[PDB]
Amino acid sequence: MTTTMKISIEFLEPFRMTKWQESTRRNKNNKEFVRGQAFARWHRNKKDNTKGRPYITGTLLRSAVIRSAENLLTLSDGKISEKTCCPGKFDTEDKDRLLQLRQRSTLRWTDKNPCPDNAETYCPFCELLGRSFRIHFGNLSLPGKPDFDGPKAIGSQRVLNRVDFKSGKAHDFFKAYEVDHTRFPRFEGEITIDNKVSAEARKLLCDSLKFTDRLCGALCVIRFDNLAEKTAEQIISILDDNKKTEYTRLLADAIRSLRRSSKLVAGLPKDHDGKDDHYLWDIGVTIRQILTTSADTKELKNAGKWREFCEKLGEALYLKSKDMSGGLKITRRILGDAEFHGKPDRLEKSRSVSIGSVLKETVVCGELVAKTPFFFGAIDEDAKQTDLQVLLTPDNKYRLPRSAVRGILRRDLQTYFDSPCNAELGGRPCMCKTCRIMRGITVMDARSEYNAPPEIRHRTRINPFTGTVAEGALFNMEVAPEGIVFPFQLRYRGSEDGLPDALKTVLKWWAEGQAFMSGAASTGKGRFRMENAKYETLDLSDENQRNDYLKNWGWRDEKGLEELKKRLNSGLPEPGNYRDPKWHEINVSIEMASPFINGDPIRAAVDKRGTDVVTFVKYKAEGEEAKPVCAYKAESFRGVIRSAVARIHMEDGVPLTELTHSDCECLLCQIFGSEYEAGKIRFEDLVFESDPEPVTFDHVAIDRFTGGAADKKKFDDSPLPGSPARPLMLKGSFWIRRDVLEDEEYCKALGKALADVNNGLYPLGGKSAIGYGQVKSLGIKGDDKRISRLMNTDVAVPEKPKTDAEVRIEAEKVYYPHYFVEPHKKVEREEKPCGHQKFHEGRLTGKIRCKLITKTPLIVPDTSNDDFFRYHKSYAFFRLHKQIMIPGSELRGMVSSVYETVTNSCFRIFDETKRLSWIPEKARIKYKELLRVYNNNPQISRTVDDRMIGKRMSADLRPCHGDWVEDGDLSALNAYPEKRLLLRHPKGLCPACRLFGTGSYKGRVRFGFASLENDPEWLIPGKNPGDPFHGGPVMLSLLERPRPTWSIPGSDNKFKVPGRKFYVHHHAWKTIKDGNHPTTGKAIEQSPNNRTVEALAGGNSFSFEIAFENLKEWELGLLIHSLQLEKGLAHKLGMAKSMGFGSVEIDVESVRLRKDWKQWRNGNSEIPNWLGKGFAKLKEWFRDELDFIENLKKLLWFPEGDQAPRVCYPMLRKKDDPNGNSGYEELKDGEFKKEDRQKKLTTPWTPWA
Amino acid sequence: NPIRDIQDRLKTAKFDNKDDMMNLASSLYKYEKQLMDSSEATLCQQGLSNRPNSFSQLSQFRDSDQTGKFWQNEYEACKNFQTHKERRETLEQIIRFLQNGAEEKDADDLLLKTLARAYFHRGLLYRPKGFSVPARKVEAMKKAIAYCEIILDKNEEESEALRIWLYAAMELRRCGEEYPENFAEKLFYLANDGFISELYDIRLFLEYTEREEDNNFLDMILQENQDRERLFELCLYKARACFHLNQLNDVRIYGESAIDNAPGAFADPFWDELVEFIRMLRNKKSELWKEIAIKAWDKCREKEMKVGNNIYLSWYWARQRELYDLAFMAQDGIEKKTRIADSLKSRTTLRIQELNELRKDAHRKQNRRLEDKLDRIIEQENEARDGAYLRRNPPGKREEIPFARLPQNWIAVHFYLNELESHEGGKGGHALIYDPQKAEKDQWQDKSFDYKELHRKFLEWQENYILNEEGSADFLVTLCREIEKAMPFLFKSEVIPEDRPVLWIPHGFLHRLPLHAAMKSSNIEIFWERHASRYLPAWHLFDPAPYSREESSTLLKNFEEYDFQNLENGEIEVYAPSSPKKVKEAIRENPAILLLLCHGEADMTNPFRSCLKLKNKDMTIFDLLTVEDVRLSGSRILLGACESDMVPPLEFSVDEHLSVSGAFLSHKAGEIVAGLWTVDSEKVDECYSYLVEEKDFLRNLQEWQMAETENFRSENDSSLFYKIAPFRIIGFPA
RNA sequence: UUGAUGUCACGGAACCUUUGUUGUCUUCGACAUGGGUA
Ligand SMILES: [Zn+2]
Ligand SMILES: [Zn+2]
Ligand SMILES: [Zn+2]
Ligand SMILES: [Zn+2]
Repeated sequence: MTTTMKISIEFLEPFRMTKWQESTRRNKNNKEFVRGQAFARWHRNKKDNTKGRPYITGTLLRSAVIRSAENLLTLSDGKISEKTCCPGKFDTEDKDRLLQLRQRSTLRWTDKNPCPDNAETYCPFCELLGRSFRIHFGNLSLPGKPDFDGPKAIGSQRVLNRVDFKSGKAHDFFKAYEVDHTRFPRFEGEITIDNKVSAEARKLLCDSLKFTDRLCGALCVIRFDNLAEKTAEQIISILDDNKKTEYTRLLADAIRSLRRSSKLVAGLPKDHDGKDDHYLWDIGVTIRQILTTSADTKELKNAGKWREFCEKLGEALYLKSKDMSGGLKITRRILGDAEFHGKPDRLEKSRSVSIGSVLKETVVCGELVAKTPFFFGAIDEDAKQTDLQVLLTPDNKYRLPRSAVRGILRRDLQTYFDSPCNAELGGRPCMCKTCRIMRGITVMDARSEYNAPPEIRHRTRINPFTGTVAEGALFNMEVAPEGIVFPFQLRYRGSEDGLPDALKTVLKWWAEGQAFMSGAASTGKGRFRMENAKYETLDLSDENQRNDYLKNWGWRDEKGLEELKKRLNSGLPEPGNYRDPKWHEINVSIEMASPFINGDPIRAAVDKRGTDVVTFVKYKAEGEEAKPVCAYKAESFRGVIRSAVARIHMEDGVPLTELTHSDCECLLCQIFGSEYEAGKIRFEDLVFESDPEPVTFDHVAIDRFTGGAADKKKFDDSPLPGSPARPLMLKGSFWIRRDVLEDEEYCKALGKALADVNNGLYPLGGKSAIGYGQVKSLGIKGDDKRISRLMNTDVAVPEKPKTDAEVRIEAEKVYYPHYFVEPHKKVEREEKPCGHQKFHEGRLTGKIRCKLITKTPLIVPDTSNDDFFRYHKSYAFFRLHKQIMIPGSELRGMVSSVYETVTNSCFRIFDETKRLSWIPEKARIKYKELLRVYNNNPQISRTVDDRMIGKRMSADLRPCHGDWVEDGDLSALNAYPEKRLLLRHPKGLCPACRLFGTGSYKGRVRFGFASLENDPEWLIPGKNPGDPFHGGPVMLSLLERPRPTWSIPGSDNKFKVPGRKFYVHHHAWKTIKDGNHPTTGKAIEQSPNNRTVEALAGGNSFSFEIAFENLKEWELGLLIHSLQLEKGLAHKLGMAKSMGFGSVEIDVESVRLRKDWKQWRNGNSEIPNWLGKGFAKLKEWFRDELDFIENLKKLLWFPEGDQAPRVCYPMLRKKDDPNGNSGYEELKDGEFKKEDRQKKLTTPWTPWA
Repeated sequence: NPIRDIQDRLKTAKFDNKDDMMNLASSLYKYEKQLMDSSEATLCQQGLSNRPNSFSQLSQFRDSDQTGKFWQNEYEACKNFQTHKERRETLEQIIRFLQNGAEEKDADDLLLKTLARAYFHRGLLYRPKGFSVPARKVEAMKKAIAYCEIILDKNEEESEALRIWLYAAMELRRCGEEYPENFAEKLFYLANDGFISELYDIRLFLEYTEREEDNNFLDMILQENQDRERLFELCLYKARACFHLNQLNDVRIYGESAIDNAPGAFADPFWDELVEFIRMLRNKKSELWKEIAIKAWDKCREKEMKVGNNIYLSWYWARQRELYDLAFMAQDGIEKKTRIADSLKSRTTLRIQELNELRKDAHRKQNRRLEDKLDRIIEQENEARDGAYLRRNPPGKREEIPFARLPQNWIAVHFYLNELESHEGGKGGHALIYDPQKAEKDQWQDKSFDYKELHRKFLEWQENYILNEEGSADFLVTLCREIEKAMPFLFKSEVIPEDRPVLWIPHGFLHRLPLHAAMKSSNIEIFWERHASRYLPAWHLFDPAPYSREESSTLLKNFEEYDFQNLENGEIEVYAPSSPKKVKEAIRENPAILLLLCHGEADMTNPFRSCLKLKNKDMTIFDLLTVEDVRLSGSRILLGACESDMVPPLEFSVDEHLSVSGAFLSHKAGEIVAGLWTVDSEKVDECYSYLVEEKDFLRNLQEWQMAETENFRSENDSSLFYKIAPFRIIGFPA
């Protein structure tokens, strides 16, 4: 007869499981099977399919109970009630029949030999072992025995690596399943007894069952008593039909990013006008309508349904778009498979040790607060859209794995002890300090209440040569937010009085805020801090305390943890032998006196504002909410600092920027890490010391021939504003190891790099060509003056020479506002421009201080508000933080035009596709483009030209990197990479494109903002006499687009582009100051077609900065000439140039050069040399064919005193002038004939009346 | 430039010819790869002339249309570089570019073969990390076998595919992994096919004939030419073939040729093949493995690096111990066996990482004479890996001390643990004794014993001592009883006569045992009651010298827990604030008696990184070795607790470690006194006071041991015997 | 759905390397219509 006993086990954590294997492979020679012995098992209903349920074998429970019984017996000195216990028997003559042997050291509590092999009585321990079935352990199965399709229906597989200590990289790993305890929390079985077991043995069994604390890798308590496919298909069909197949990836990214909330669909951006005509969301029904109805549907109303729907659409679109490539397909995730399992030896020696009767358990409880974003890598093989992914629970909650926590504890203990452990898997246990301490530690698995979707950041790689992004270098990474709090618990069972000193020191390090616990630590990810720590000690050697512990199960369920936390004490023990941390914090303060931007196209497309470029923002977890804040990316900061370090150092004569750095041991690799090593410096994000909102700036591209705005994307950006009076303060910190700080060479390298960055040579952020991201100063603190040590004549400039231009101005004749400058027919191109990888010898790097002075009322309108003075529009002068300013883009364009004309470069900006006007494929396209002329105009048939405007000029003078104007469509070769070579020039880049850059090459000149240096002098007094900072309004006349048909009369082949348009200087603004018309003399009346502006007067003075690098002597000589032209010449700037407004003059006042990383020199005593070298270079290119130079000087000749030329456009007819001048109608059949028009318009300062 | 080449190819293009299409595709792929990697060629900013014609030709070519041929040519371009780093990075690039193309379902045989060969070569190029082969290597071979298997699923008799499959299988067998499936059947398909004249297929043919008993190919194998660079491979294969043909004289001659002409680095597979051949000959009962093994050991023993006097360095090899086990069993003369055993003692073997670390330390210490040799060794070992596959073969001794130098009133005892013999079920232990006052023919004896139980008891005692420290005196007593029971010949009085001090030279774990404190089974007698004792790490350190002349003393202490009464308030000078500077001054002072009572910390990875804990500084033993102008000849040193502190736990029974004892032996120190485990402060004070009070050290130690063992035996106190036990003397002055 | 005198798997951190960068003046004067006439 027998007696049964029900058993139930309830896990408090997820438990691991092993995969199914065939009975033939189920043997002792299979490494995978041997390794997967301590986990659960999967049972298949039939071996054809994977349908089945999991279970746990009774042998594992028997082994755990035996271990617990041994622990209890050594605690109790070998007594249960009244009977002493022999040490048992663990010796077998036939070892080959045992699947697994024992490697650990058996516990010892007595000196008596085991019982005889054949005897009529046995001790309770021997009876429990089964040396006389006495105790039979059954299998544990789920209640009711349900069936699931497979193992993946209840859990997911995860990779678990081993990290080398000295280097910091993992070389092998293994895989296992994981089942969450929330869904599968309990199992049940039975234990049978042979009805002859002693009461002492039964008591020992019960105590061991209560003492057993974990099983299957988890803590336990044992008690005995489908529209996504359709929508994707519709979107793909619409995109294919509309031929917009190049936006598939961007659309997929946007649709994926919409998963945060369904309210984002209602606030999608619109075009500039404000109607629903976006370039992305209105391609078609339309994509906007499709998304609207999808969000409208009741079944997608739920948030989780919407989230999975968005993820599915993103994945489907990504897979659809992936196959459109037509070149080599690279793969970055490669050569990582290094699966490895331990090999337990079978010839291990048997040992026995006595640990003693003293045992204490120390409980520690607290929290873990995330101070920075963290990343726990866990990539799913099915989700291919994102490269790097984070670990989440089935209910979409963040997780803090016990494996990671234990690994970080082991690493910190090794760091404290200063003794790496070289133990290997298999064999008897290691017996070093770290392993001994870690054998008695227990840690729990935590999770957070916050369950928002992760935020994803994009990363790229920069080509050090061309200065642009590398080709096919783009990847993205999921990042969890900051401010999440995880519960923390830690138990240490050991014989020491309290915790060890090493553990105390490590806990103190964690408390001080140095718990670097997660991956991607180079970019400042995963810094935690322990707070609200509590601790206590429990003495298990005492009889009453041991009985209470056994009765209460050690307080591991929540119902016992609640009372334990009440019993806990607040504080933490101080260590005896404290050792300082291995990392040091360096504070960073940056002052910026200009705008700032950090682009993000995904947010640019998703945000409600229709701006093309937006700044990066990150979210912070405030409880269970989010709060965006503007910041600067640690990745970008690290890249800038690394480039600064690399560009000034060489290895065996080779700059470090040129090396491959794969399997390298250079200074850069040793400092910043490599693929085979880990870095020694960690950068974190920087946050501004305020909450400034973004502003909006808009731009436009000017055609060089017509002089109007080219038909380009009118673009705008959203930088964070800055000013000299209100700079931007940026703060943060970075961490550095102690050995690097001790190394003098590394300190010197970092100091040199930081000094160069502080001197103003490395801007931060994008769009730096127009003065964005100019660092005013940089300083650091908290280094004991070891890196900041290295971060530490004015002759009068020559005056300009007098001009030689000579122009005769009669006081009877009327002139024409603008004339064309015909260029030379020779452009000096070069295939290979200078590189950006170093500071080349023989070239100059420095700064230029300019000084602009006004000579005529200047107008630079502020287009943010078009109704300033009250349909009729109004504008005000450009201001920023209540400070009058001139943007750098205007000055850049103004200087670039003159430089291009001087050097005889290509037409930098041009509209090649425009077709003028006055069966084969040629005839039909001419007919299709004719109807839009009729159907769209503000005001016998047209004479459509048979060739585009790009074919009407010399091929040498066209833009270097232009458009396709020849017959045939390049749309066929969209996928193939050879398309670009059919657009570039065969000979290289002209001098203008070399200096100012192009789409595939970075420029070498940067223009800063300009600030007014005095109280303004307005043209008209303002409304308030007491307010001198605001001016009055002035009404201008009508403004209209240019007409290219005036300069190109007929369609005959002898008519070509005449040259570059330029405006002359005159004093017609006097009549505009009054109400009179420039030409008719009548009063100007208000109308919705004209505008009102606020204008300055003459005498105002501005000042700005120009920075240059790697410029030859002749290049710098011509640049200075283009600024300070002559004594008697002037530029044109601003708006309404035709009416006389906006003539300025620039005066250079200082030039500073760079000699080395520390010493700068004043270069004012070398301007004559550079000017001479510049003119010599022009002579060799053009010996005596220099006529475009003098024609330019004629147009820029500012009239002196005792001269008042009359300049104005003609009227249409002789019947509409009080002055009786000529008109356009009679001028055409007059002196301005079709066969003589181009000659007249090319001669500067020629009269028409 | 790539653009210029593309223009040249486009100028002369025929849409019916093939070579133009292959050339155009190759140029386009070259340009695209150059765009992929951020090279200096990206600075070119030109286009293609004759735009309409070029566009038409490009459109027609792309509408009409190999990758495999281009990547093959890239592979043979990679296969003749000079630097393993260049080869490795190029192979990474090739594999990364070929992944997706091979993963495409309609992949071609050339493409798959190229990828498989690239995987095999990259697997061959992997470097070691620790005590076991990397897993990435094994996964690379598995990938190569998978690619060959998918090729062979469709096609049947691909020669190159079958050869690559067999190469991968043989390399897997060379690693720990066992053979794949169908190995015999494939080896049988290639045997039936034909006979190739290649060194790197002769191994496969040798395996086939040795398996299936077919000696047809042996004639062709033996009739190969002798106008190659890897002559040793031909010699070894010819020896194997002649052994199959019973031409034993030719086998012998090829044996001496192969042993005489051998490479330097052990990374070459030639050494492993030689060891396998020797083991096969021994198993097959052919009595010439003895001579082959003796010659192989004689050639192999000379590869070592000399750092510091009386200290040598070597690079780790797995089968060196087995080869030294095979030579020891082969040898017959007792003196020659003693020499073979002594060839292993007092030697340090390190790995690539340890060599790199010590090179970095030498660079920081400005030692060109050592850094250059380390770089030579490292680059040789790195480069000598794939020499067999790539058909390349890049290119001292020490004096022997006669055994007659021992005095007339001493006995020498050597030890050696034969792991292979023990694994064979025999008695692995060997005690080799020598006796100066006997006949010249009968001056040597060979005694054998078993050490498994002794090793088990030592491990148990070590675990207990690490756990509870002083609660293992009974375990130490059991260990001593086990020593006496396992080596009973020490107490027979016919092997070791009375009034004859013994000189122990242990090997393996026997260094950390108190052989001078063996207890014989309440009448108990101790070993030291009959004879004195000395120790030496190895026999080749034997160099008697006189003592010093000047009289002085020096004490260097960093021990605040205990104040040594007699040592401090006595005759010797006291320097409580002992810094590294004063330590160096003391070593350079050449005193008569020197003491060093400080702490230390071991290092399990790098033995040279073990530190002595001084005031605000840590002085490694390597720093002690590299000191200029050291004068310690004929001087005694009493040491302290640091020597026992900085000893790592033992893992393998045949392991050895260097310590401050060896460091001071390198300085020709007269004598060293130190304990085996943690000594007691008061006993240290008493013993060192007696030692400095009298002059002779052996007599002092014997008298002290008798004086305190009387008190021990008066009550049978194991706890006291634990304190008496750890004391020994190292060295042999005049 | 385990087998029994022998399971340190809480014996192993998915770790390590890559600047969303580059190019652009918020600029501005000649017509519009189909036929007219015969
Ligand atoms: Zn018993
Ligand atoms: Zn360890
Ligand atoms: Zn490098
Ligand atoms: Zn150009």
